[PDB]
Amino acid sequence: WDGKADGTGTHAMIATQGVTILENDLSSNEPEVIRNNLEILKQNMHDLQLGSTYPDYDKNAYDLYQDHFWDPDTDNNFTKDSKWYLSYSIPDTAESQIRKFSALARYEWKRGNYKQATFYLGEAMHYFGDADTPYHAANVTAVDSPGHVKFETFAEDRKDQYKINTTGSKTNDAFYSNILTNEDFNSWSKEFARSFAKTAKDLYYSHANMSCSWDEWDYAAKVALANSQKGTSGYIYRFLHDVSDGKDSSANKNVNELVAYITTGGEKYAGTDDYMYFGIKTKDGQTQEWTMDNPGNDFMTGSQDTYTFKLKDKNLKIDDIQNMWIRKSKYTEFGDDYKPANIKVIANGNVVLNKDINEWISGNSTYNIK
Ligand SMILES: [Zn+2]
Ligand SMILES: [Zn+2]
Ligand SMILES: [Zn+2]
Repeated sequence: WDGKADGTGTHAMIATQGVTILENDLSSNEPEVIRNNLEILKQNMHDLQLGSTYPDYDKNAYDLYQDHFWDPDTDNNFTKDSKWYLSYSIPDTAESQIRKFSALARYEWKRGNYKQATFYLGEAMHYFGDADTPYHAANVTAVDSPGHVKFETFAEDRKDQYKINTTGSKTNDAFYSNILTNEDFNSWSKEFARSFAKTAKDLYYSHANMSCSWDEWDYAAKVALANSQKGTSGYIYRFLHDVSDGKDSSANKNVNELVAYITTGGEKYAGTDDYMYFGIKTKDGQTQEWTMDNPGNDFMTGSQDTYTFKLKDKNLKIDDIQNMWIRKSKYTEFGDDYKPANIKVIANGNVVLNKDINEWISGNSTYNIK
């Protein structure tokens, strides 16, 4: 969907309607705590709005916005994971970004940083909105068809007519109560986003493409935007319960992958063009290392990049991972010095590590973070 850096546009409409919708739909018997947190969320509406549009303006490592797309039919066609996932980081999709920003929002909320947490939740909603945009779910880019920018411009100009203020259900109903059933956020999120994205993808094929009529476009925009609103409300509801209901999710959960959110310093030569690796060592002495590399330019000055690592061993628990590190490798005589500001590691929905660094890394060097 379209959005603007000042926090206005289709994306902000969706996020804003999301809190209005959740408020109308909240059942009268819902615990007081759920309403208190909703209220703090409303106080921070401006950040939710800024977050909901920001990813389209982030100077990142994605030259063609690949992470704003997601095909809901791939992420489980039951084709085995490529062997390269074991030595190289894997790129993000709109679905993986929802999990990433959600984990960052829950973490900041618990630490009491409401503005930053709300901003993060907004970015999570931005990616859900993308997962619910017909052209994004069908992977039809601006290069494949002029229908992409046209449909989005068309939806942007009529955004006010596409607003809704209820999902048609109250929190006591199935739509919302089914959101609390699965204790595991990541798996609930993936299938929740998937049903909405599959619906959006079908709308590309049935009503939104360049071979359809203006009335078909009207129906596609209406359903896709209403769906984007309903799903956003669903996420906010899940969020409020997660940050309110204090349950520790079990440290006995298998760790299939780790995600690192790395912030490079803003000093002049903080960025580097050398090879950068992320690695781990278990209690059992086994180690695994991956090259960090996204489609665009990684580790530039002041950037914030994400890297996903698939573990070779799928029966490990977070506690089995004894050490974690990043490592720089040069090809020239002295190489390119790197100064990371902060690194966060996420596992199964929780940020298990948050380390400020602000120290230079030189030559071929290994810097331990855990
Ligand atoms: Zn968008
Ligand atoms: Zn688009
Ligand atoms: Zn986007």
